[PDB]
Amino acid sequence: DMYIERAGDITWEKDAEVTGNSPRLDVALDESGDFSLVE
Amino acid sequence: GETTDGVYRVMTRRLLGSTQVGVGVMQEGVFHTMWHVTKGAALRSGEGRLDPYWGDVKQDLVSYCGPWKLDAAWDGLSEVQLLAVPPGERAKNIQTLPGIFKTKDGDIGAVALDYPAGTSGSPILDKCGRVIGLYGNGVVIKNGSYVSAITQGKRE
Ligand SMILES: NCC1(c2ccccn2)CCCC1
Repeated sequence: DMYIERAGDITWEKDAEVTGNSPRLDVALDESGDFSLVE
Repeated sequence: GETTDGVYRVMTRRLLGSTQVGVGVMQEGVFHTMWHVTKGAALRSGEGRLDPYWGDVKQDLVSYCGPWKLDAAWDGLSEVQLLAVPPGERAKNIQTLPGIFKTKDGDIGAVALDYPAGTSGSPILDKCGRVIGLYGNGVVIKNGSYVSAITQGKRE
């Protein structure tokens, strides 16, 4: 039996840590919901 | 059970100890997560039971107690926040400018942030605090880093 536990509110935080890049990728989505890279 | 709006961890006692298999969003009485987190199984909230209502393996999404309620979309220009809820760690907001997944059926926003597998289902938000999608279904690129789609359902 899976169970859920509250972890917090959903709100935008001012002064949150800013990170991560913004890649543009050609991708394919199969019938099983799996994404793969297209080259 | 606890029906307060917010972000929740999805836990299981089937494996060793209590393991976090994912995360989800409770909004308007409906629990929203990714299909690969629960595989469509029923969930427990205290002494209450949450039954699946809608789900789709290809979209990799599932809703409990009612239809999918989340309909905000990334505007294609602004920074967003991943409200990451990692296993055994406190919820933390991470701001990022999404990249793009280009598909034969159109383009999708994508966030290049790497977290443990049990973080799947963590919400991605806009500046109004609205959930524009869930984190956790994506791809691994050349450098071995993870890039997740910003996966959003359809509000009927
Ligand atoms: N970065 C670890 C992985 C993941 C999956 C879903 C969500 C977040 N991280 C596990 C499988 C490969 C990528």
